[PDB]
Amino acid sequence: EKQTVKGEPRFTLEQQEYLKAQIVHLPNQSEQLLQCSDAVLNDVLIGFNLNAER
Amino acid sequence: IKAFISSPDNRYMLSLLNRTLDTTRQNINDFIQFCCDKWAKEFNVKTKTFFGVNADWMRLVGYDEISKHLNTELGKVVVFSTYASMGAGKNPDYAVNLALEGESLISVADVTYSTQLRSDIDSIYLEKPTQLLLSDDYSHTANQLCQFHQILSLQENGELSPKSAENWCRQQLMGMSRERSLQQYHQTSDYQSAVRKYIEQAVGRAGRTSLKRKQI
DNA sequence: GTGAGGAGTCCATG
Repeated sequence: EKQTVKGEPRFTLEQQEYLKAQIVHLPNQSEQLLQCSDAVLNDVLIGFNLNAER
Repeated sequence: IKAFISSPDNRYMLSLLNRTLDTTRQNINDFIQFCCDKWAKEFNVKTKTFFGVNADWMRLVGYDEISKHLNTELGKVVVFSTYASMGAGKNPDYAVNLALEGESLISVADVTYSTQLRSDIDSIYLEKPTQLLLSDDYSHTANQLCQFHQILSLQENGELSPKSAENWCRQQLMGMSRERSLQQYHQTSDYQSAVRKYIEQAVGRAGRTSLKRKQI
């Protein structure tokens, strides 16, 4: 986010956004499920036709 | 503790130990508190002692209490903890208050430093560590595998003759206690290297600022 | 008595 060369910013905003979209983070299985919200799980369940199963 | 309290111009002391002094040892805690109160009365100082410094206490209350009490009211702080406790919590610093401090705040950096002013520990007590032989607490076979691996590694590197290694393995197979294992381990040259490494790691982790006192 | 002398943690599976 913050970096200067000769007192001048190095990257623009779009370049910063591209750079920040290349790093992932993998926690355990328990925390990943709790990070998801209701909408994401509902959309995934509807898309794959998993809502039928009781 | 008495030697530290005898020193006039000091504020901090963190005595590393190898046991946890909590309500399970409330008697010795009260004995230490009474001695500290008497020694403080002998001089003219006010000293506050912190007990039960553990990972659970750190995650429940927080380390910022010591910093808050350090830069708000004049006094001296003594903290008790173990080696393994200071393994997950880093940066044990605190904000400064030049009004309360004296004149022994000599800067160390040869160039100007930005941001706020912070200091670190100025007195540390070290103790000889205890059991340095690894063990497992998942099942009954894993611990035995670990012990056999350690014995075979020590034999392979060259710190144990075949006779000693074979006798140790035979004794461990037919039932043995921790004391015999540690006694067998203490007669090699890896123990000294392990103790030296632990002491070096402990002394290195203390000190991250440039506001050093006249005496440490 | 005879050796020595204890807290701390990551993740997967019904």
